[PDB]
This record gives sequence, C-alpha cells and structure tokens, in this order.
Amino acid sequence: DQPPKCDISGKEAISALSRAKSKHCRQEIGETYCRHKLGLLMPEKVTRFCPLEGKANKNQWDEDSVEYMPANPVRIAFVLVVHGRASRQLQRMFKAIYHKDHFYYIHVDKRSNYLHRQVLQVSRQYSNVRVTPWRMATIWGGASLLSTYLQSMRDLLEMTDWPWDFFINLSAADYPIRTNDQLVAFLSRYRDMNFLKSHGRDNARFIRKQGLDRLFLECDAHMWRLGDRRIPEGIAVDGGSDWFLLNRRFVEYVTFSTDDLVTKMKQFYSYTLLPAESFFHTVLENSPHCDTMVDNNLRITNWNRKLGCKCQYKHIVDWCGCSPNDFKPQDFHRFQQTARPTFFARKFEAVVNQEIIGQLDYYLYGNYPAGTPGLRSYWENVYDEPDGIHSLSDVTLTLYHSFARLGLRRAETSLHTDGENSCRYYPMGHPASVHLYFLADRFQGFLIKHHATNLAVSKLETLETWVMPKKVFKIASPGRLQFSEVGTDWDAKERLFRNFGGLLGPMDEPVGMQKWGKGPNVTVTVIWVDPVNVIAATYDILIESTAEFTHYKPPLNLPLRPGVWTVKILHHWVPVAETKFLVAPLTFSNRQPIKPEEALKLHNGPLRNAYMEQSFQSLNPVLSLPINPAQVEQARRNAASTGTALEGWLDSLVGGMWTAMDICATGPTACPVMQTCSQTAWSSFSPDPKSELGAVKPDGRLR
Amino acid sequence: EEEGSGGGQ
Ligand code: NA
Repeated sequence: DQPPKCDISGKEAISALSRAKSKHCRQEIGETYCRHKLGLLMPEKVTRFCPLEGKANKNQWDEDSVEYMPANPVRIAFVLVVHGRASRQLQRMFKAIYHKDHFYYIHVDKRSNYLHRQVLQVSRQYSNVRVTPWRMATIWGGASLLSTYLQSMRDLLEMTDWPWDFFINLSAADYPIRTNDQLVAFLSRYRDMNFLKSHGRDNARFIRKQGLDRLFLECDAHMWRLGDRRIPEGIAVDGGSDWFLLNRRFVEYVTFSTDDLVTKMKQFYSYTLLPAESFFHTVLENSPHCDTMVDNNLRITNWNRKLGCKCQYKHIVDWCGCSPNDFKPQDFHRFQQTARPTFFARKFEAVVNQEIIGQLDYYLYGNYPAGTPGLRSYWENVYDEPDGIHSLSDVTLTLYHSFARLGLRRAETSLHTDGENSCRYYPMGHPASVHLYFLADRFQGFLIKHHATNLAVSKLETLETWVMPKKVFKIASPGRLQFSEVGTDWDAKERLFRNFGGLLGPMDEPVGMQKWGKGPNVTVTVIWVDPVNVIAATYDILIESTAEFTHYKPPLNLPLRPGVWTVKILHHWVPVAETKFLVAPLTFSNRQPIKPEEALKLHNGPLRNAYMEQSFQSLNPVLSLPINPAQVEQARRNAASTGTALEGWLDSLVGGMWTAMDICATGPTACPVMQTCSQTAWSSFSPDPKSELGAVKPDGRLR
Repeated sequence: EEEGSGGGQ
C-alpha cells in the first residue's frame, strides 16, 4: 500500500476509495483529489473569443429545397462508434449509408471482440473503410468517449488521401431517414455551418442535472464522483445531444488550436461526466466560429423519459442517467415530419423490433425483389468460439451443451430403418457458435453450431441445431392478465427480459413479471412453487388502473432446488393463470466437469432448508400441492449425481422444456435425412441478402 | 424532445 500525498476528507472521495478494487485505481483517485484540493487541476477563468453577445441561431426550411444536384458535392467522414453483438443490423445500416465518395472510420469497443472481427471483414473489402487501430472501453457516460472523438478527429485530419468536408458520428442503433442524395444536397448548401442541438430548457437546471459542477474520474471502467468544482468564469457553458455534424474547419480548430479556450476546456472535460454532450457546444459558442452554429443536429431522438429514466446505469457511474427508447412500427409517421430538416434517427434494435427498420429501409430505397429470403428474420451471435469458454458462464456452457445433445437425439430418431442407423452421433468438444433466432419479431430460440462424430462412418461432422422453448403460460377460466413470465436482467425501458432464453442456474435470482390490459384496479396473489412442491413465497400486488407491466424479485435463499418451478396467480383463491421456468443443474464448475462435493453443495436446495423466514406449509393442502416423500428423497439422490447420471438428469429436464426443431449439416454428411444448412430457411448459414455486402454498383451504392 | 442524458444524483 501507500498513504496519500494529502489528507483526504471529502465524503465522495472516501466512498470512492472504499469501493475501488485495484491499487492503480485507488492511487489515481487520491492523486486527482489532492491536485484539485490544492487548486491545480481545474481552470477557474477562461478567455471568450466570440464577438457576439450571446448565441447565433441560424436558419426557414422547405422540402423541395433538397431536390437539386450540387456542382461540388461534399464528401462525408462517418465515424461509427459501435459495441455489442448486433453485427448484422450494423451491416444493414452501413449498406443504407454507403457511397463510394464518402469515408467510414469505425471504432469498436475494446470489450466487443466478436463485433470487431466482423467489422474487420468490412474494412478489408472497401478502400474507403478503415478501423481504428486503438480501441477504448467506452462505458456509458465515460470521459473516454470524448477522447475517442478527439483522437479520431486527429487521425482523420492526417489522412491526406481522404478529403472530407463534414464529420458525422453514428452508433449501431442509428438509421437514416432520408436518402444519401438528399443529405449531400443539404450539406453541400450549408458547408460552412455546424449542427449541434442544445438542451432546450433552463441552463442552470441543465448544469445541475448533468453533474457538470461535479468532479468525475474514469478508472477501472467506472466513473467515480470525487467532489464539487466551480464552473469557470468568463464563458457561456452550454450542452445538449452528443450527436452532431461538424465541418472540417471547426474540427481543425478543436484539434490543433492552442488558445486559452481549447486548452483549458480539454483539461476541464477530461474529468467530466457525459463530456461529449457539452464540450463541443461550449467551445463553439465561445470560439471564433460561434456564428456558424445551427441549433439543430438533424436527428430525431426517441426520448420517453417516462420509461427511459430509471437510473439504470448506477453500477457504472456515480450518477443517475437516462437513454432514448427504441422505435416501434406505430412511430413511422414521425419520420415524415416537415417542421425541421432531419436525416437520421435513433434508437433502433432488431432484437426489440425489426418491422420498423424494414418499413424505413424499403421506404427510402424500395422493396427487395420478390422471392428474396430472410427479409423477416434476424440472427444475432451471442457466443463465438475464438472468445473461449471462459467468456461464457457455467450456466450457459451447461445448457448450450445440453441443446446440442438434444439435437443429436433428434437426428437419430428421425431416421426410420432396421439396418445400421447412419444418423447416430457422439458429441465432441465445445459449441463453436450460438445465435439468437427471430422471425417476424417473435423469438424462435437458439441455433447451436457444434462438432460430432458420425458413428456409422466414424467421421467428424459439423452441425447446427435449432432449439425452441415449449409454451408454458396457461390461463384458466375466470380478466385483465395477458401474460406472465420469469427471467433475469429485466429491461425497464424496453419492458422485456434481456436473458432471452430464460437460462437459469441454482445461484440465479429469478424475477417474476406480469403484463396487464386496461381495466379497473385489481389485487392478485402470486405463489412460487419449487420442483418438490415447497411453496417458496407468497405476496399480493395492487394492479392500478393504469398499470401495464409489473415485476418483483422475491428474496429467496440460495441455492434454488433444481428442476421445474411453477408460478401461480390467484384472485381471491380463484385460479387465474400459471407459468413454469427451469432451474437447471450444472455440469460445469469453473468450466470444468463438476465434482461430487460441489455437485452436492450446489444441487440440494438452500442452506437454511427454507427460502424465506416465514413458512407457507399452511398452504400446501389448500392449493392441492401435496409434498410426496418419495420425490423429496429422489431429489436428494439427484443432488449427489455426477458424470453420466447428472447428464441424464439435466437432459431429461431440458427435454421437458425445450424442443429440437431441426438440425442440419454445414458440409458433407452421411446422415441421409439432413439438409445442408445453406438450403434451410432457419440456419445462420442460409441466405440473408438484406445484411450482405457485395460489389459497389455503377451509382456508387451497395443498396 | 428535450435533450441531455443526465438525470441528477
Ligand atoms: Na479498407
């Protein structure tokens, strides 16, 4: 260890040092705090170079204005800052915005290695597409997002073979709402303007709610709040959206100027939350270029703070944040507004709603030819072999193995012969890839690619299996209830579980959700039942007249007994509906075959022989949930099994809650009844032209 | 259509 160079007494700084995990991070915290304590970190007064008295505010907008052909069309530098798994949606958007005359510079979050490999294949095909060799971990609200933009601006200005006129930043959840031709016509007319949107409210309230008067430090992929600071004197501070369009002259100024304004603002915003939401506004309005500002970023942002402000980033930053919602089909009419010029919108998510994306793409660039496959489907990779089984969890690894075995048993039973069965397989190694599969915005299950030996010819084969969950929601004669579901990682903004498969292990903490229709207020009862009829929890909920979704995480002692749980909803003892979910036993511990003592410790129910303090044994007779002494002992025996016996217990559970819909081969096969994966409608190997990138057409487009 | 992602402490 090592003591600080200063006495540290601020509550925020002490709370940060206590929660920080690495020695390097604790040192950086102390160093930052000390320097600010002595007044050597933040500037207190900054020179203003703008001759105006206040803001500029420039222009009158007519739809026909953007239908001319420019003699000198601008060439655009697109900077794409992307993360996550949605490579095929990114490919579709890249297809919509591509033109051979523009330029594309793609920064992939350091933590998204799968996506980076897919982007690399794009940059290798096209000479006007490059990827940043440096990669940052751009957490939400982090100071590193500004460092990302400023470094990409320096890189782009030094690429003398790319003569660009405008800088436009986009994420993987953006999409154009007007053609490239109209974008170029508009910007070619206003090439000396800068497009930034301000908050549109009270400026004092903007500063407080953004935390601009607080000192932040990014370290260990977290934003630590370290105390207060003053807004420097002599300049107007402003901000709004961090999505903008800036012309080359202003980017040159920000990058290379050494005047008092740029130097001190780069220092100030190195320790600022959400810095890109106000750094560029503050510099521009106080700089010599202040009279070039248009208070319009040419974007439609789907803000719905009723749903998007749930302080959902509290584990990443020491502050409460918000974010915009995903568009749905009913929002299409908003893209046709004429009040102000707009060319892009956000956010779009294909795993949330793809229909609106299709509507928008065909509206801008026309339908695909009749007979085009995959237009209503979506595939998203959630595991890729090069990232290693340690990037998975014991839960997902266990279940992905089980799904593969479920497919191999499907192949064997699907061949009807009295001779040698040439569709019997023995599994080998670990899954090569896993995909989510959607059709018409309905989740279809998982696709698992895996290797196996065909035992008839004794040869290795590569296969893909489609597994789909069995329907388990059941309503009963009696109503406002529409659906009930159990899962983890509930997304309060989009109102869905981000653990799409509902994959759960004994150490997971399930969440119960209900979906309601309109009607008067009502109160219902919720019952959780474990695989041997033990009632784990009971509670009543009020369903207010305006309620649409409700959810609750019951406090259950761990581990949960493995098997099929049941959740019941009653109304004054009158049954309403029920649902089921699976707590799967694990065949892996630290990615290794589980050992007897850890199997027994993990699969024999909770420690205190009870899930909560209060008991509900008084309810088993009333609800007809008798506890069978034989099943209880059998569950004890199951809890001590390993190897084959454990594999047989898991696979019988999985088979009861999942169905192997189909299985295909990627290459040659000896099984006479299996299609080639490329010939199927469902395989991740089947044609998907809406997300495929080919040769540049005569008009310079890919779409 | 107000802008800004911060939502207080
Ligand atoms: Na390239």
